[PDB]
Amino acid sequence: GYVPKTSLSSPPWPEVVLPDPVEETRHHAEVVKKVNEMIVTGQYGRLFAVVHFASRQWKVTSEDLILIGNELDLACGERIRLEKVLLVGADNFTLLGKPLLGKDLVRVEATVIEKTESWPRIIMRFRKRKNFKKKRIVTTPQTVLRINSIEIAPCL
Amino acid sequence: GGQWRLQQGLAANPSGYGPLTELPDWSYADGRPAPPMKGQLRRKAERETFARRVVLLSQEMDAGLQAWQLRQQKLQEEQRKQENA
Amino acid sequence: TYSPLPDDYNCNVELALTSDGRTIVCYHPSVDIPYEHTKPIPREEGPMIEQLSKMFFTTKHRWYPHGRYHRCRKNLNPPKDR
Amino acid sequence: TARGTPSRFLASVLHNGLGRYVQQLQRLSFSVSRDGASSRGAREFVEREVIDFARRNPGVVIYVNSRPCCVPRVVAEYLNGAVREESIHCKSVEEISTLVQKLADQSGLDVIRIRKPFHTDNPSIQGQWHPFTNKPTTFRGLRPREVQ
Amino acid sequence: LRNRVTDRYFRIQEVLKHARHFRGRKNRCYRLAVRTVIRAFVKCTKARYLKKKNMRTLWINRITAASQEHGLKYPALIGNLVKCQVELNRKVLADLAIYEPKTFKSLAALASRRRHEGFAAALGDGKEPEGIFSRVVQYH
Amino acid sequence: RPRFVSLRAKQNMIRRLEIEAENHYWLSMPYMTREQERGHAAVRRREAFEAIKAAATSKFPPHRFIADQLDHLNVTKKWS
Amino acid sequence: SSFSRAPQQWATFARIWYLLDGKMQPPGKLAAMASIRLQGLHKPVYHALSDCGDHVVIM
Amino acid sequence: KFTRSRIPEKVFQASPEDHEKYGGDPQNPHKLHIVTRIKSTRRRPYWEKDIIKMLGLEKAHTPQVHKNIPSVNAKLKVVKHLIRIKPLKLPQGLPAEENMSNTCLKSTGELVVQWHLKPV
Repeated sequence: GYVPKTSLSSPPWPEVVLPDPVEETRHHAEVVKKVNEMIVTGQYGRLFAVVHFASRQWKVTSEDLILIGNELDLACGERIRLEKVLLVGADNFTLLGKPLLGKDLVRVEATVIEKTESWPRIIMRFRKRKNFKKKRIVTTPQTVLRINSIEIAPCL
Repeated sequence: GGQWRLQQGLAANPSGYGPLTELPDWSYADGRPAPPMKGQLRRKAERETFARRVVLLSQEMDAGLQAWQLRQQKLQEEQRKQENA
Repeated sequence: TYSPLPDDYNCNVELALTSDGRTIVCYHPSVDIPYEHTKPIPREEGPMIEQLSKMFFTTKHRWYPHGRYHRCRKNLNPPKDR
Repeated sequence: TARGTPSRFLASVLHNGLGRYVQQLQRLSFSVSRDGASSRGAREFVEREVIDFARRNPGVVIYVNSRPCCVPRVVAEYLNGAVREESIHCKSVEEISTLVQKLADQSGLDVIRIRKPFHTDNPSIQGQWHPFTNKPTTFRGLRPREVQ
Repeated sequence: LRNRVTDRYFRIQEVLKHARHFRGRKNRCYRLAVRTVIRAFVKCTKARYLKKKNMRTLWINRITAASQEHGLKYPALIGNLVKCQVELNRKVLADLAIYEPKTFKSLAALASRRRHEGFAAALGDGKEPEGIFSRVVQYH
Repeated sequence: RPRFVSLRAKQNMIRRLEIEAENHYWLSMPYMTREQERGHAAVRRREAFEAIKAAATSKFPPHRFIADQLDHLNVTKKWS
Repeated sequence: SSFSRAPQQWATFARIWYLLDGKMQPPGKLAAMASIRLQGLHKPVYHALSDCGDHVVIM
Repeated sequence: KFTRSRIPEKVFQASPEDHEKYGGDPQNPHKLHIVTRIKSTRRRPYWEKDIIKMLGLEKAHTPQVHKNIPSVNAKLKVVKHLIRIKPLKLPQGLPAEENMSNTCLKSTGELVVQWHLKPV
């Protein structure tokens, strides 16, 4: 089934040979051990985290502020743990969940810094030549959270 | 990636059923679980009603088949019993 | 020897799965610029608008003034973030 | 509309949540009337709920002034100097309670459009992107088409 | 004139206050202001859809730029991240691209790794074991 | 002006046709026969209609309370 | 990272100079590349109002 | 004129090839349909609109469980071009009263009676 080397004889993309599974698994173990040792020795500075809260994903870091568009049924100044942390990343390494990281790995903590109402939003409907005109004002409840700390544990 | 998610057996929409949307969003720093989310409660109620309807329909169809079988048995046994003379 | 991406720029990326296979670890130390890849430090209205346009590679239109209406509509104390 | 209204950025007063949470509301002032249907709800609130609220929020000084007035009011003064005046005219006890609790939980910042739902003082941990990130370097830093 | 309206000043001001930042007589004359203020409010109401639409378009453009910086294409990146079960949304992906270039490069490497793992599976379909990053975590 | 069918439109139509073919297949195999199903839901249907009839016939003005009438006197409640 | 505010902003929003060689190249593909670079759609910090375009020199 | 369409019965007579393709055995037929409205009833005849309302498929992409019996099948035949029908699969049998509150309908069409929301 040999084909002389022409423009269309071979695919236009480079041939990629993936590493053999056994050696690659050993390499993964080595890399995971290295990152775990970094976590053990605390060789990281700021930690950021993609956390799924409410219905959205927030890129978060310590001292950050987040504006949830609804009341959370929590007293102001109350401390909370954000549990759906999709990603935790540092200067030299990042950990990705599938799709969520375990509780033992990451601990994102926040505090209900404020409870407020949004500025009046105007909902106007209008249709020409139909005497159809309506106006409504809505103030969506909101909660400001401050992210206090992001902790990781050597549980890889 | 709706098609791939369907192939793997997950919801086509990641916002659908699964750990990402079913699990509680948060809990108290102490460790106490948070009160169930309104969406989670609504979803649980809807799923319970769906399961109850599934059970009701299955039971009704099974009872109908059993009743039909009993009717056939009664008709045949009666027509046989008529042979008495 | 297989590399997911060229390792020359912006960091050396190393992907891995934990033993359980439920989380992905990425080790991406930044790559420093080699010393050999560096060089030693060396040691009227019309004409004005044409000069400015040539200097900043823009058009003449943005160098003409604006009316009092816009100059006063402009917010002089805009909100500042971070 | 946003374009016909001031806006600000999501922010706290003094990094209110970092070290400890400090209730931003500091003063409540209920102007109420002995007589007048308008302030019936305010009178019932003062009778039943104001003491409980005061003890629940020890950091807020609550003044209750009974003077003849047609529209009873509550003036909330926050630590950052903000003053928000809300009429409790013809509001029921539960309505007044919810309004007062909202004032207590709210910060002094103006209730205007907030540009972003978030605020980071350190948006980047690995270094903000710039055109030369992801660009490989060359030997002796030679620009393209450079003879030497 | 038994009953005569006395609030007309405030009734007019309720609209003129919103009209104050318009051009021409639309900001002064009520007859003209009311028509334009109604249009302004209708546009504000309808703009909440376009804001969301453009944010996703902006996020998609930024992600396309970031992925092209690594030789990937946006469809490949998104599809392969989904296949790897990384449920990061476009907003977060654009934020990472702008502010976490190393993390974004790691994610692009994962996507390309999956995209090549995908292709090896297609070539030698069947006997070949599932790729290391192609293995799917099952929830029950 | 003439309009023309693109490969994307053809693929969309083919996808819909495949879904409908699967629908045909799954409808081709009933569980019960018509004689078997006859009357198997009569009791439940009758109970549902009885509930509907009861709801329709239970329509009547609501009660009126001396407490509701007299509470209006509170509009002039004052402090002595 | 660790830059001062003004240098960081200047670096992020600086405009780079790119070189395209048009020899035997289709003008359409050259124009696609040049238009992406000119608009700045090749930058993750892109925005229509940020004036983030770059310089393209086609020879 | 445009009128109701009478589908010939041979359309709903599966063949062995169809059985192999779709993975359903003519013997031991499934009991329950899962029907989802994947098409709008707008621009469709009022009788199709009415059948959709009867089957309770007003909301699109919202599965509804129905009996796999001749009358329901006749209605589903009337509105077949607007819906997706899949057999309801019960790997752990129909839910018991104990686990009635922990059920979940997978995209595969399976009603699982446990929903632990944890990795396997």
